[PDB]
Formats: sequence, C-alpha cells, structure tokens
Amino acid sequence: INSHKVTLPPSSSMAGAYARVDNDRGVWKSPANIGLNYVSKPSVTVSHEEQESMNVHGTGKSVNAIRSFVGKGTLVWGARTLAGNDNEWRYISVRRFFNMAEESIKKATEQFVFEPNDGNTWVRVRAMIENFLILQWRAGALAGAKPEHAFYVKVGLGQTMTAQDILEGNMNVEIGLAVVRPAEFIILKFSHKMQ
Amino acid sequence: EQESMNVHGTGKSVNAIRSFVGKGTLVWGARTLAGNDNEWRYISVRRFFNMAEESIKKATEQFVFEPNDGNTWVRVRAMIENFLILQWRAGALAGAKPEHAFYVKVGLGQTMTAQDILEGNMNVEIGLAVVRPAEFIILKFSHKMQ
Amino acid sequence: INSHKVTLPPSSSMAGAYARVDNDRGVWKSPANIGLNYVSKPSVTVSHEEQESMNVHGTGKSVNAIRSFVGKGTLVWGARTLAGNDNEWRYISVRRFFN
Amino acid sequence: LKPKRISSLLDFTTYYGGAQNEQGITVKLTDTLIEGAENRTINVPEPTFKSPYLMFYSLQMYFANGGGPCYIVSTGVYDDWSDSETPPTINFSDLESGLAVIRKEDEPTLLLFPDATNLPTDDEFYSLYNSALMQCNDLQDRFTILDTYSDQTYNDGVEDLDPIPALRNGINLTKDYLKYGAAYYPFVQTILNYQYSADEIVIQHLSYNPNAIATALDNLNAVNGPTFIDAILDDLRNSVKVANFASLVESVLSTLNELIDAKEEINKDVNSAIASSEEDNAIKTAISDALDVFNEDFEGADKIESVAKNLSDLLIKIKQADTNTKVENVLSINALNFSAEFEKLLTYDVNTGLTASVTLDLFANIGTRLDDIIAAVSAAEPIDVNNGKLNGRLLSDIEPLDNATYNTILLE
Amino acid sequence: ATYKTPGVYIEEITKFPPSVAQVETAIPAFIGYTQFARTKPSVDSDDLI
Repeated sequence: INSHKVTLPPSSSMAGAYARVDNDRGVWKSPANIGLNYVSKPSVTVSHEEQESMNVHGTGKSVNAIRSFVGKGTLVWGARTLAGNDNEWRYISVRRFFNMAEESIKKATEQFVFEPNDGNTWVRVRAMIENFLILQWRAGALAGAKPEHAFYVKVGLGQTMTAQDILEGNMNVEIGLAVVRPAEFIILKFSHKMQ
Repeated sequence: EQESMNVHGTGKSVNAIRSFVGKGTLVWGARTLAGNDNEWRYISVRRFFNMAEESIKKATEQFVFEPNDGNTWVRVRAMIENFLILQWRAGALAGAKPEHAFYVKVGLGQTMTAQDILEGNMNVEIGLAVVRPAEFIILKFSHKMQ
Repeated sequence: INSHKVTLPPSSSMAGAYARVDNDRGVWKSPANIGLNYVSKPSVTVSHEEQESMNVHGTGKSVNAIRSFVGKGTLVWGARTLAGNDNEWRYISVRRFFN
Repeated sequence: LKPKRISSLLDFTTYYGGAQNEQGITVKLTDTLIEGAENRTINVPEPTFKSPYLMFYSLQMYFANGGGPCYIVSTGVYDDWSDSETPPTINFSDLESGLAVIRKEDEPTLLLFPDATNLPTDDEFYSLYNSALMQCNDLQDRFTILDTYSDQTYNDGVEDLDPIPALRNGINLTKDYLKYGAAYYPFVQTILNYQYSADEIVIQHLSYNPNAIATALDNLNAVNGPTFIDAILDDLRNSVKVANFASLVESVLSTLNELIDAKEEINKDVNSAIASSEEDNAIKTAISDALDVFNEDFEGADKIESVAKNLSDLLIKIKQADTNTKVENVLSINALNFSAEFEKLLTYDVNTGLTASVTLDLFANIGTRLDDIIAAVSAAEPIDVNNGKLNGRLLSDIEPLDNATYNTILLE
Repeated sequence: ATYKTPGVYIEEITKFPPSVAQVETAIPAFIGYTQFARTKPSVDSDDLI
C-alpha cells in the first residue's frame, strides 16, 4: 500500500523556496538555479529544445520549467513573469523588490499628511527616503559605483509642484531606481591571437 | 608522392605512415582535413581548444541566475585568468610574459551595453596564443670572412 | 535486389540544407557552395557552358543547378529566386530575411 | 544498444566475447617419390574469403599501443556463414543507429567505426563519415578519425578509382565541418593470428599408397563385434528410496552414452570413405544412402539423443525436490515427463520379469544397418587410386593418430 | 546567434586569413604513337588508346 506516492502541482513547493531564498540572499535575487526538497522527479520530461517556446514567445506569456540535469538533480530553471517581453517587468525579483520598497515608503509617509507644505517639510521628506535607499545600494540591490548613479529623489516648488498645486493641497515626490537584473544567458567568445 | 598528400589545392590533407632506415615504421603527418586554414590546420591546436572550452563551460553554470553587476564580473574574470596561467606555465601557450599569451574581457562598456543588461546577457571575450609545431626545418649555410 | 537505388526530386534535401545553414550562419547567408548528404551523383551532367542560360535569362526566371566538381563532390551552385533580374528581390537570402 | 564503459581487454571478453572463427581455410597433403626418396608437401594458401568483423582485433591494437578506458556500443551480433565462400554482410542502418545513441553520452571524445571498410558500396562509407562530422559540429566537443575505403585501386561497378582522390570526392562539406576530422593512409600488417576452430578443418590427402578404404574398413569391422556393440544392447534389455532410485537411472544413462559415443566414431569412418571415392558416383550414392538409414533412430526416427539429455536434468530435479514435498517426487515420476521418457525404448516390457511384448523397440536395428554399410563400402576399395590415410578427416581428430603431422599443420 | 533557453553558450570568431597553396610548374604531356598501350601488360588489349 505504501509503495504508491502522491503527485502534486508545484505551486506550494515554490512558495517555500521563495521564503528560503529571501532569507538567505534577499528579495532581489532570482528564485532559479535552485533545488526542491521531498521531490523524486518531475512528472513530464522537458528537453532543451522544447523549453525555448516556453521561455520566449510572441505573446510574451512565459512559463517556467522544472527540469532534471545529470549530476545535479531536479532544479527550477526559469524566473520570468507573464509579462515576459517587458523591459521593466519581465523578472520576478524586480517586481517583488518594487512591491517591498513602495509599501515601506508609503507607511512611513502617513505621519506627514496634514503637515505644513513648505520648504521645511520638503527637506526632511527627501532625507528620509534618501537614507532608506542608501542602505539598499550598500546591500547590493541597486547597481552603481556611486549613490547618484543608483537613484534620485526630487520634491519641491519649481521642481515637482506649481503654486496652484499648493493651494489645492498637493505634494508631489518623484523617485527613480536602477535595480539589478539577473544574468540569464552567458556567451563565451573564443578567438586566436597572434604570437 | 607524400607531397600531394600533405599539401593540396583542396586543402584536404592525408597523413602518411612510412618506413625509414634505422628508425622503423613511423607516423609522419599531423594535419586535419582543413589543411590550408591558418587557425585550424593542426590536430593538436584543435584538440586543445576542445579541452579548454569544455572545462570553462562546466565551471560557468554556477553563475547563470547570479546578479549581473560589477561584483560578479570581477570574480568571473579571475576564475578564467587563474586557469589560463597554469596552461602558460605548462608550455601550451607561447609568451615571455602572461599578457603576451592571453587576454580576458568582461564588463559594461567593454563587452556589453545597458540594453544588454535588461535582456539578461553577459558577454565574455577570450583570446589565445597556442603553440604550433615545427614541421619544416631549413638550415642555411654561408661563408664568412676571416 | 538491393543494388537498385531510388532517384528523387531535390526539393526535400534542399529544405534540410535551409535549416542547417540558418542554424550555423543565420538566415542572411545564401544557401549555396554547400554539400548534400546521402547523394551519390546528380542524374544529369550540367557543364559550365549550359548553366549560363540557367542563371541569367531574358525572362528573369532563373534555375539553380546541382553540379559536380573534381576534388569537391556534389554541390549546390546557385542562389537565385524566380525574379532573377530584380535589384531588390533576386537573392533567396534577402527575401527570407525580410520575411 | 546501450553504451558501456570498460577498462581492459579482459573486461571486453567477459561481456562481449571474442572474434568469429574463420570458415575459409583449406589444407592439402601430397606424398611423392623422387628417385626412391620420399617427399611430403603441405600447402595452406591464404584465404580469399574472410570474416567481415574486425572489432576484437582493433581492440587488441588499441591496448597494445597505450590505450586506457573506452566506451563500447554494440550494434548487433554475428551472423552465420551460408557456406564456405559466402561470408555475412554489414548493414548501413545498424551503424547509423549506433551513432544516434552515442549523441546522448557526455564523456567520449573520439568516434570510430571498426567494421566500416567492409560496407557494400563506397557511397555508404562516405555518407556514414559525413554524419559523424555533423555530430562533431553540433556537440562541438569531439573529434573523428577516418580511413580510406581501400588501400589499393578498387572497382566501383562502372570505373576503377584510386583511394586518395575518391576520399576527397566523398567528403563534401565546408571547413566548419572538416576541422573536426583527420585521415590516415595506408593499411598496417600486424603480428596477430586469425581465430579458428580445429573441429571445422577438413584434410584432403593424396598419397601413392592408397589405404583410405582399408583403414575405414578396419575400424568398422572392429566395432561390429560381440564384445563391442552387442554388449551395449543386452544390458539395456523417503530419502532412502530416492537415493536408491537414482543409482538405477545412472546405470541406464551410462549405457546410453557409450552407444552415442559409438555413433560418433562410425560417422568419421564413413565420411572419409565418401570423400575418397569421387570416382564412380553410383558407389558414393550407395555409401551415402546406407549412412542416413543407420542415422534414423539416433536423430530422425526416434529421440535417442534427446532422451539422454532430459533424463539428466530430470535426475538433478529429483535430488533437490526432497527438501519439501513428496508429491513433487510423485508428480514427476508418474504423471509428468519421467514415466513417459522410459517408454520410447521399451513400451510394455513390464509384462514379465524379462522384456517381452515388444511393441516399440529403438534398438536391434543397429547390426542390420551396420553390415549393410560394410558391404557398401566394400565396393569402394577397387575404385580409389589416389587417396591416403587422413583424407576427409577433421584436424582435431588426427592428433591421437599422427601427432607430428598435426603439429606441422598448425605452424603453416 | 539567438538564445531562448537559459545557460552557457560557446561561440568561435574567425580572424586569421587562410593561406595559398602553390601549384607545380613543369609537368609536360607527350602526344603520339606507341607500341601497345595496355593497362595490364600480360592481357593483350589496347584499352589505353
């Protein structure tokens, strides 16, 4: 009786691997080239040639493949979302880092809602957001040799706002980010050089 | 009759097994079937490229979904450079110093654009100077003044 | 019984060679000056002098020739379409790259 | 069609065996008188029909020149020769099927086909090596070693071709494929001997003193005696019960084996007299007809050589069956095969103390068929004028007869 | 040149030119009458005409 095993869809094992990688390496690391525990094999064999229309397609709807490799076992091999031809949103780790950073900044900003909308507030709002993004650059989530290559923050009258905006009660903050991408294809180019 | 075997207008060379007085039966020829190619005419050059490319390719699969930034490019360059320094010291690469024997280039503004990073591409360029055999030895004799 | 062989029209061997060259060198490379596998000889001999009205003609309808050369074997020697006097569309590789 | 990694020549013969025995060897003997002095001539020509299989020989050359571990991909087993001048053939579809399974292996770096020069046409030979270079281009980690189709000028069916320019025509790819292969010329002569069996070599002996029929008569007259063959025939006509019953079967089985051994030595005598009397073909037909009628009860008519094999395996089965069940010792000896096998020599001999009511009898036709042969080969002795003692004999059977002649044939 | 499945790939780039192979300069041809012109000297047939 105990020789028969259960076959499951893979979505709950993927959720455990999302939490394992985020604790080990951070949320900006792609959850691919990793192994799955309690798994003997995939149910279907997927070769090299039939994963090509899974990863890259004309609709842009990418499907990530679970595969086996000799000497390595069963691995997750694919880290794309269903907007797989988008230059901003094709990687899972980029989208989930934007989900973290936007919610953390939004919760810290509700202490400023009915504050005076003047130059004293705009200096402290800019420095709160800049101190947070400097820690993300030092941990490796933002690419750059220096901090002004990695991000920018702008807020103020004559920069993001008009005088008509002040009378209506609006304050505009603009934030731009440079998030690290994975290395999906590695191309080695060999050539002869003269003696 | 070995002259049209070794060198031919098609470039298709055939290696000859011959006998010599005092020496016995020997293999006398070391060419491939692309015998007029300046890159690929010798058997030992082609088989050294087959070894070196496969060893580097297997060592590179630990980097596939890694961050494609400056921290990765420093460690990828040093892994390939340490391997080729051992090949130069064993005599497979010709040169008086290591920068005469090979080069390795990888990085943004060297092998890659910013559009390449968004697509997920990392480019590594490797150039080699492999030792060739001495197939013809020509002795030139002359008189000098007393 | 096994000494008799099959003769075929050449269109299915050409399709295999189209896929071999596109994988090796790309779709912008002409599929000529290349060899065919499983082929002993062409069925008819075509010389240098009678390929001239095959390649260039007043109608513009060009026919590509399969020929033999000493030291080289049987090759495909011709890479034109049937609009062979057109300055935009006379080559196979130009048309298939636009597609 | 499974690739396997071996390490030495002893590993190969464990899983795959050795070479095929050659079928094209002939031995000739001639006795002559030169002004009163004897002269003996032994002639063994080199065979014109050889076996097409070369794999075991090539692995001997590989390990002798410094090879290490390698992979073996079988494509099938050996086929039999139809006769002494038709060796088997090599199929193109088997060798290309072996190339498809080696594409899935990671570790080999070199591709070889040791049987490929014995392919039927040269176009199949070049097309096989064009497929290996396309695999070396795709996997980009291997290399191919080539030969020519022949070492001399060969016939194509329409023309005669030289080996070097024919290889340059057959390989018709560009440089991106030609850089993965290398070719060598000419062939090499080795120190190895051919594999053969001494049970299949037949001697033809021409002598000035013909005693082929007389020596065949002396053996067959001696076996036709009361102590020799008549003594075989009159003999035939709980845990303590099984052990006593096995002693009774072992005495009957020992009697059958010396009758089968007597059948073997009779056939070697008549075959040497059939081959010696090539003159007067009507006499050869009578000697051949007398031999198959004697061989009826042994093979064709009754199962005499077949019951001696099944009784031996039934004897082993009853000694192991005593561990658990007495019904096992009852199901065999009464219901199943053991009660049925005894009936073919004597069907109802149990009617009295002596063997009577002889409904079925596979014996007592021996001496009737034997003395027919003695008279039939008696007509062959005045018609044979040239054949000596060892004409028509196997090479293994002359080693007790003439040991010095047997050792001389082995050197040639 | 196009990659869709993830992994490592190997490319070779051609830089060196090929070399020219020199032809023979003095091989003559003699055209005229002979005594027999046979491929096999024992068998009497002029198949080399």
